[PDB]
This record gives sequence, structure tokens and C-alpha cells, in this order.
Amino acid sequence: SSQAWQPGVAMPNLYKMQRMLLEKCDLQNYGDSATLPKGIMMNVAKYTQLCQYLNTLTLAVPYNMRVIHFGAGSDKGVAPGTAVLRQWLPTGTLLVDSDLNDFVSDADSTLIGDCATVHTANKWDLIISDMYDPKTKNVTKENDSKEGFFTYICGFIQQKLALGGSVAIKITEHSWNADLYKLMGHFAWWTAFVTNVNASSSEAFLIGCNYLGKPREQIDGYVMHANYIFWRNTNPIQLSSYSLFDMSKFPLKLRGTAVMSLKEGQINDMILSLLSKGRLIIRENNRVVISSDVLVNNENL
Amino acid sequence: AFAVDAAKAYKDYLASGGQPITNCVKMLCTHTGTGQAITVTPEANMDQESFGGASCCLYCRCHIDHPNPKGFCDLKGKYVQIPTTCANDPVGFTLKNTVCTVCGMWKGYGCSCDQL
Ligand SMILES: Nc1ncnc2c1ccn2[C@@H]1O[C@H](CO)[C@@H](O)[C@H]1O
Ligand SMILES: [Cl-]
Ligand SMILES: [Cl-]
Ligand SMILES: [Zn+2]
Ligand SMILES: [Zn+2]
Repeated sequence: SSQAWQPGVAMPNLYKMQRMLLEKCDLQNYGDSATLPKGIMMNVAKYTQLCQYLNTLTLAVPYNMRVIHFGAGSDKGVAPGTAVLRQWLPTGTLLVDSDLNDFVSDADSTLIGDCATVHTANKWDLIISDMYDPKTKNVTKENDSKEGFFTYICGFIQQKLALGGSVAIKITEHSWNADLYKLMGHFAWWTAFVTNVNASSSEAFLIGCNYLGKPREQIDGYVMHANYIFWRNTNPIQLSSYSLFDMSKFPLKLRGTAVMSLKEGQINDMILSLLSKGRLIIRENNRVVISSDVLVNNENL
Repeated sequence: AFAVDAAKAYKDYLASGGQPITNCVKMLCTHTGTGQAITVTPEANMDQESFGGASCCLYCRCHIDHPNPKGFCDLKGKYVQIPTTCANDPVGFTLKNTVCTVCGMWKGYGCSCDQL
């Protein structure tokens, strides 16, 4: 197989190049479950595999790295994904997380509220999102591009992702957005990554690798999602937890990637080539300041 | 003059046969680490499990103030190593036990400072 010993499976380039029409997602392995190591939560396993895959890409890893994690709370009031990210990321990495619902976290700072209330002064080197609304999995109605938090994420990327930075945004059959796929063409490389532990689900992480701030490629996101579902529908993925047992090479290498401030005029093809190779981050190196907008109401009389 | 004593309430709840706090976040790791008690990354050895710190802190989990006068947390943002034999109750373990200020191991579960 080979694939069962990987952390997961990335969408093969040839499927990206198709022009499929959107169909219903019918997974052969739906209902299968991987055998998780004793006492290990799905969320921990899933993030572990995501990070293992991200270790194979050309992520920029500067000193004083800035990472933000949306959708980080669980129904049990803790943040398993944040815990894996902080393990993975170099010690000292600035990690901020957020959720609609209250939770306790190991992040350096946590904001509770709708993601649309979240503002930051600074730019980020890596954006992770597990935001998901299970009310989108309505199989009886048409599956159109969704707005909501995806609209926030697309703006947040274009406004606050450092050039050279990367993203991983959770999608499913029904939880997806066409502009987010289009924005994948603004990175040097992109894919949809399915974890082997959760391969029975139409979930994937849409990964943009090394942001360029402009389209490198024009992607129709309606077509690309249909391509993604076509791939899933015709390529059963064997549930596997095998990669969870070898953590020896898990930590993200602190590459000390260079950070420069630059104005949109000085970004030439040589800068762009460095961005594209994971060798450069462009943003301010100022203090990290965040906030959550709070709506004020007085309900009396 | 009045303060809630959540530490005591949990100790007494446990003694009365209550189910330990659950959903502590256990990490995947090599289990070839230093075995120190509270670390910046998982350091479980072969006899330990490593957990996300916040999820094993009574005060974090109960949404109450930390006994530190500054409210600071020893666990949040770090990883806590729990003997496998006590991993059914990490919160109880961290609350009842103490870290050697010299070697960083749990007194009684790794610390060999008082004669090896
Ligand atoms: N618009 C939003 N802003 C912030 N967090 C959001 C949403 C929508 C969903 N979520 C959070 O995503 C997690 C995964 O379902 C859940 O923890 C859920 O709370
Ligand atoms: Cl449809
Ligand atoms: Cl396309
Ligand atoms: Zn705490
Ligand atoms: Zn000692």
C-alpha cells in the first residue's frame, strides 16, 4: 500500500487538473474507524498526523514565529489540537487560539467569540483552522459554497498572513468555500490533505504552502471542490494509525527563516522565488497584539 | 476571610469514591524523554504519560482562580508527565504531588536527591 504508513494522503496533482462536476460524496470506508493508541483522542491523533504531513513541506519557521489557531475548542472544554501544535512548534513560538465556545488552553492567549470578532495588529506565519458547523452536513439539500467563517478566513489570510506563511483550513464535503480554493492559487503550492486516522470522513485540510500575496494560478473553486470530491469518491483510503507510533522526528525544525519588512514595490521575482522555497517571511516583527470585539447590550426594562 | 478550597473538595470527592476528572489531553510522544515533571515539550519516559498542562490543572479546568497571588499557572502552556500507574487521574496527581526544585522530577516518582 505504502499509504497506510504515511500520516495521511494528499490530493494527487492529476486530480487537481480535472474539470469535474460536483457529486455527492460516498466513501467506501465510511463507518470504519482506526485503532487509536490507548487513551489517545481522535483530535490529538488527527492533529499529530496533520503536523507530520506539514513536516514534509517547505514551511517557513522564523525566530519569534506567530501562529493562530481557529476553531480550537472541544465540547469537553479543552484544546487538544492546540496542545499538539504547541508540542510540534518550536518552544517559544507565539500561539494564539480561538473558538466560539469557552475552553481552557495551553495557547499563550485565547479569544472566545465568533472568529469574525477577532482582530490582530500583526501578521502571522501560520494559520490553522478546525472551524466547523455540523449543521452544514445536510444531505437532502444542494451543496453550495458556504460563507460564514470562510468569508472571515479568506479576508484574514489576505490581510494578515505574512508572505511566505502557510495555512491549513479544515473542509468537508459540505463545509467548503470557493474563494478559499481560489486563494490556494496565491500560494507557491497547495493541496487537500486527508489524515489516515480520519480517512472515513470527507474532511480534509486545505493547505496553502508559502503565501505570495497574488495569484500564481487561477483556480475555480467550485470546480476544484468537485475535483476534491471526485478524488475522495474514487480513491478509498485505508484507515490507519501507524504513523502515531513514531514521534522521533515530530518536532518542527527551527529553520530560523529570515524575516524582512518590505513594501509591495520591492517584491521582485527573486524575493518571490525565496518566498516560494520557504526561505523568507515578509512582515513586521513588532509586538503581537490581538483583541475580540464585544457587543454591548443592556437588557433591563 | 472566606475562600473556596477546591483542592480540598476534590481530594474529599476522590476519597468518597468519585470518578476522577477526565478529558485530560494525552500526547503522543516517544516515551524516551527525561521523565521530569513539568516540561516545555512532552518528556514522558517509559513509565509515564505526557499530557497538555492546562487540561491537568484543577484551577484551569474548574474555571477558578489559581492559588498563586499573581494567579499564574504552573501547568498551562507546558506538558506534565504522569506516572502511568496514576494516569487515570492526572488532576489528582498534579494536585497531591510536588516537583523537586533541584532535579525537576516528582518527589516520590523520580526524584533521587535524598540519596539515590
Ligand atoms: N464562526 C465560528 N467562530 C469560531 N468558532 C467556530 C465558528 C463556527 C464553528 N466554530 C468552532 O469550530 C469547532 C469545530 O466544530 C467548534 O468548537 C466550534 O465552536
Ligand atoms: Cl449538490
Ligand atoms: Cl481550476
Ligand atoms: Zn491552571
Ligand atoms: Zn530531586
